[PDB]
Amino acid sequence: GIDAMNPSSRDDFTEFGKLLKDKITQYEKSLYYASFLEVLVRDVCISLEIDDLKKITNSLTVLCSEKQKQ
Amino acid sequence: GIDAMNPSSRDDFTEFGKLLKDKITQYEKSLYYASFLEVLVRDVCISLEIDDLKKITNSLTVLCSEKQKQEKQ
Repeated sequence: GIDAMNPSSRDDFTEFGKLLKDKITQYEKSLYYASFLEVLVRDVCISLEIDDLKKITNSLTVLCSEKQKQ
Repeated sequence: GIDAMNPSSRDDFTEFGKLLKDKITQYEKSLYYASFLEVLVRDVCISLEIDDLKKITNSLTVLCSEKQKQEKQ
């Protein structure tokens, strides 16, 4: 699925993200998962506009708040 | 070979990360890319505990501020 996929439409990206989610999150309990993600997340976000970058950080901060609430 | 990769070792995860980065960043200019990443980043981080989540958030907040600095300059 992932290697061959070539997304351009909105629905393609939704699918691309779902496959990527499914693949990556298999490894969520690996001792290396968090250090892996730290590298990957920054890497895939480096080209983003400051505004787009800020949306992602705010969402993770919301996520972090929900976790502190839980 | 992202789909077939089955990482275990730290180096496995380094290689897995590189493949993932190379594939995903091909689509950087898509008008859907930011939206796609907002969903993917949340999806991959949702199970993390707080301190893991904090390290990712800080790397992005530092990145943001460093992008601001360079534009300003």
